[PDB]
Amino acid sequence: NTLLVSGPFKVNGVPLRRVNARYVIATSTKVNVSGVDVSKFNVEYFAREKEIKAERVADQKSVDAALLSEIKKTPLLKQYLAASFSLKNGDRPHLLKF
Amino acid sequence: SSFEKVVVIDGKGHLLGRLASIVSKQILNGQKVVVVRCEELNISGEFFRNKLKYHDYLRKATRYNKKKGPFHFRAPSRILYKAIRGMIPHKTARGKAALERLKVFEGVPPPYDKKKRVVVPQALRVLRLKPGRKYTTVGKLSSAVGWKYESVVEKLEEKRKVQSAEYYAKKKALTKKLNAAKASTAESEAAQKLAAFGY
Amino acid sequence: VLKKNPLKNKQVLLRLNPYAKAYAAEKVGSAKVEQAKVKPSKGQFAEVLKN
Amino acid sequence: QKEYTEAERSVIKAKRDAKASNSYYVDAQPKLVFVVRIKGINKIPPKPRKVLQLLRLTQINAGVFVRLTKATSELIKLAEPYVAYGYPSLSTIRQLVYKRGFGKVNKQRIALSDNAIIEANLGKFNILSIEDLIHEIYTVGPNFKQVSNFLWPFKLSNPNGGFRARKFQHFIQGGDTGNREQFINALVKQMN
Amino acid sequence: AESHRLYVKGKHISYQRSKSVTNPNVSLIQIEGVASPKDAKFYLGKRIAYVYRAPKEIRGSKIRVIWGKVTRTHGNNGLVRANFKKNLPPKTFGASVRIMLYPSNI
Amino acid sequence: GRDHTSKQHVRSGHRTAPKSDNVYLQLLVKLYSFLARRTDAPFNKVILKSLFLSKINRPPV
Amino acid sequence: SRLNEYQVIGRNLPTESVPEPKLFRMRIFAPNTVVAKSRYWYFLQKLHKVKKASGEIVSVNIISEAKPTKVKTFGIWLRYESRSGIHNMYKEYRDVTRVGAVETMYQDLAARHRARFRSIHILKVVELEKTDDVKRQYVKQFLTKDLKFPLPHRVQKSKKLFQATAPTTFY
RNA sequence: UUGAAAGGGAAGGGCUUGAGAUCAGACUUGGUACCGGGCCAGCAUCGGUUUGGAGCGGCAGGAUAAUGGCGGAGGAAUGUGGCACGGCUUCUGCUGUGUGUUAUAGCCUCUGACGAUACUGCCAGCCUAGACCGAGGACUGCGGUUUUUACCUAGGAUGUUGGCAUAAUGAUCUUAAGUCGCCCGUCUUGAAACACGGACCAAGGA
RNA sequence: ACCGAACGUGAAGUUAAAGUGCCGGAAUGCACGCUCAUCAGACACCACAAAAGGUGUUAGUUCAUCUAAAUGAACUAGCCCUGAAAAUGGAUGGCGCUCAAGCGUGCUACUUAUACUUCACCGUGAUUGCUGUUUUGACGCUUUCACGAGUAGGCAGGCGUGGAGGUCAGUGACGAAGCCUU
Ligand SMILES: CN[C@@H]1[C@@H](O)[C@@H](O[C@@H]2[C@@H](O)[C@H](O[C@H]3O[C@H]([C@@H](C)O)[C@@H](O)[C@H](O)[C@H]3N)[C@@H](N)C[C@H]2N)OC[C@]1(C)O
Repeated sequence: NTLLVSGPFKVNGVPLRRVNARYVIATSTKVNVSGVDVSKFNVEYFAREKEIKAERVADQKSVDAALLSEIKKTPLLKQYLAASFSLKNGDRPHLLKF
Repeated sequence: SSFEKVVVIDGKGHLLGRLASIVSKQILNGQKVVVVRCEELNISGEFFRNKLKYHDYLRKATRYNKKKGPFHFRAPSRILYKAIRGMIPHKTARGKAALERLKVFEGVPPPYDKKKRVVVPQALRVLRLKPGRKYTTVGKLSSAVGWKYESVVEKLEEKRKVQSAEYYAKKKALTKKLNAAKASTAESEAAQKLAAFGY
Repeated sequence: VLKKNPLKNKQVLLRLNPYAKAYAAEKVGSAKVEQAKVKPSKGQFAEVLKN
Repeated sequence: QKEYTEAERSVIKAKRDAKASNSYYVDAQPKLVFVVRIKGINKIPPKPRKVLQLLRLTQINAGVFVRLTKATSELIKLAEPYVAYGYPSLSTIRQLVYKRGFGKVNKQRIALSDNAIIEANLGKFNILSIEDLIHEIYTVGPNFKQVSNFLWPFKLSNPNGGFRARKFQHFIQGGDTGNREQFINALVKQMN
Repeated sequence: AESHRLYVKGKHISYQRSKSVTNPNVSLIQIEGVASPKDAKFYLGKRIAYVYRAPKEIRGSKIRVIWGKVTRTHGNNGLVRANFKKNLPPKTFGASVRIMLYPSNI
Repeated sequence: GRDHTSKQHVRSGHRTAPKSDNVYLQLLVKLYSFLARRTDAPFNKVILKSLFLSKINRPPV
Repeated sequence: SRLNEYQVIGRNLPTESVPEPKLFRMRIFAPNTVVAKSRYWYFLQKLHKVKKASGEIVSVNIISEAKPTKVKTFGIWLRYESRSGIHNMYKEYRDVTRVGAVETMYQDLAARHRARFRSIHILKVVELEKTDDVKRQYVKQFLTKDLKFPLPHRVQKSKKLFQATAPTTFY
């Protein structure tokens, strides 16, 4: 039931990991990931067994490659992904479009 | 309707009871309120009638010892305070805490002279009363029942208004300069892109 | 051990009323009615307007 | 289902034919009412109290089906300032029976959750299913007495949305009691 | 940046009550910027944290939390009813609470 | 609230067991309770209720 | 939205002596049909010596406005009961429907004469076709040439408790 | 006496939670590094109850809505253009009064064929947002899908994941806050009574 | 003692009467008017007011004089004013409120009782079944439904005390009984 996300790690510092759909805000911005190879990412990939296994680093590089390929097609999208989100004074989440 | 650190209200032209109920509910919910220019508050009805009402208030006093009786405060801010306290459960600890969130003043003393003052439309006299009705200014009523500092407040208010007009002239000059600067950098690429976004 | 509302539970509805399947499949709730366009009030009945 | 639709279309046709032939079609008077007690149990005079007991209306928001004749009309006349009643539609009867329908089996309130329960207690009167029971109520049939007495008094909730500002005066004067004649269905939708 | 907030500001207004009897199990919460029942329904089911400081450290921290959730709207002015694991103590009438953006349905 | 049509929580007013503490009378009651429960012969139910009766309700024959 | 206009038609129950009783119509301003038939029987019992038990309602029908978007002036004739007697009176109203003018009349007699709904009989509601049929000046002043007037002292209704700008009433 | 705590014209009490103190428990009488379990929680789906949405769609009725729009006939004035007379206009909404009937604006009444909308009701139509609850404990019943003595949402909650077990979790004591709470017993129609007995405690006491 | 509603111990929902400017949960909500009082008024029982006056204002009835530009007379009843004087200082509950937060009327939403609806648990009364499996509990076990206010009073089931018959081959100087104790 979880969601597979990536920063990309080179952009944000957040890697391939699972998140729960109830703890996420889905925006309007869309990136074409139709050419990203995410076939082999399953539950057992994030199975529990600090240092990161070399395979995980390699897959992070592999996915981030195509990700960064598509991201630069959208102007300012990369810098948008690099910046954190927060609620400013007067921001009403019930009135806001994401 | 945002939660503010302090809300500073210009009391000029507000009706006593309506402002009192709004401020009572504000302080009871944890909002700090300052009301300035209480001498400029309004009460509906002609001056003579409200003077009669205050004299009816004055008549009430503990018979066996006048020093225990109700204490009749004459200053305009204390008239507003009496109105507000009657709308608070002031004999509870929560009510005392709520009343500790309120400050009322004659005139506009520092540091509130250089802070933003707001109005309360639901309590404003010019918006609430029918145009032909008569009303009382609380400063005039206070003087008629024993408040001693009307002329002092008037003089200090004149001085403050001179200083504030000087402040505003400087602010207006800078604003005009900045507006000219913004208009000069118009028809720019960033400006056009912003205009496409509504800004 | 537990009463289940037939108006909410479809299985209980079909357990109590088998015809509910025919009613749904035949769209009885939104069935069209064939008839002709007529105005039978255009004569005397128009005394609804004034007497 | 066929005879309900045929009855509806024929009444529509007879009204439309009366307009053409310079006549007036008067609907058949209602044969059925649904009676809801909307008054509590305190301070009731003896005669309406007995009448309410005889209608099996012994709690607030209890509802029963009554076949209309002169005898029952005078009965309901006595209890008028303590009840709200009107003429139930087919869908109202179906919703009441489906959601809050209970049967009196050996002096016990039993949920009408299976057609076997209905058939073991009313089968001798040719009532074999919940739709037979609803039909027998709606079209006031030969065995209305047994079917309606087998039904436990319906135990409704208070209306979602409340009553009018004051209940205990007639519906005509802006209250909630007496005959409201098609608006009993809106009240039951609120309370069922 | 200068701001890091991911919650909506709120206040603990009152308990559910009649004129003379209060019900501590239900708290009435004022959500900042919410002024109608239409806008308040966005926050129904969202989690609420009351965060406070206590004299004695637990796991090295003096910060303690009482968790709740929004259950339904209250009235016509955008207040909501909330249900906390432990009833909010009445001294917090007027104190700030945190309305989370999750469980999210955006 | 309820507008009660009858008195609430009324015991039946019929004796459901012998007041006697005699063990052999209770053995007989056990036998005829089985018999009345498993046979639908009216005689056994009559005999069951009779075993419960007090002394003045069983005059000598 | 408070009221509708109905026609209610009724008669006596047919008997051997009178097999074809006369049909009587009334125009009733009521919230619903239950009240409409109740008013019909109330008036028939006051005028003729007929009770509800020996009669029957023949027809109940909505009478809709012919021109719901045409501005009209109505004359209304009334019988009402004060605290001290019974009086007749005639008033005038401007509206786009008969029901609107009747609702205004009910509000108006509530306001000026403390006359509740139960204390008023609507004798007649008439659309005044000519400017000479309009008698009262409080409606006649809205029928003059090139009528125009400002709306001074506009009070704007705010969505916030505190305003950061001075109040204004221009318009 | 010592220690802890509280305190603006009484104190005490109930309910609730916070804080401080105390007590308690499953890593079990755990099984052979793994298996498996206890507690608190997140999410998912189901069942029961229930509150919502600017909800979406189908159908029926009525004056087979009334209107409006279009076509046609008739009329009038708070009379448009035109024309005739004027006070202020180099007619620069200037302007008022007349006459009369669409003209360089329009309006009203009746009506002919279509087409909608409101209002009321039905749908065993669809989509969608929250809350509370999970009683029972092999099977047995009624139904459903039929692909089949199989499976199901159909005689009451399960799946999965994280954390913790030196702990969150619960209970009691003290205290603060919010809210409510007059002194018992008795005689009495009626007691908190400005009606009577009662300063306190032990033992005896019908 | 009135209105609502009658009460086992709880959860969720909805209400009754009464309310929604603040004290106080719920609208300074939508709407047509009336009223300005130098003792306004503000909600049943209920915490009073009369006869009688007003050219204050509002709406109505019936007559009359009018171009041979409107006006005059009598009258009806709404709110307001006068009639309306008591002793400690003080009560629309208080604050306070004037296109109201007053009076008459219509509407939309909303607030909350030990009441109503569904569910859990306790008790009472009834009710289903239970012997070749009844088997060492049949005064038991088990299925289902309804109900629960109470002085005087009746009855039932239990708790505690001194002493007596029987039993536990019961506890105890390695500490009985008593007493003190978050
Ligand atoms: C419509 N009926 C009215 C009834 O409402 C009431 O009227 C009072 C009137 O008496 C009051 O007036 C009276 O009473 C007040 C005071 C005692 O309140 C006195 O100051 C005043 O002098 C006196 N005339 C007036 N101020 C308000 C009306 N509604 O008194 C009876 C009545 C006159 O019949």
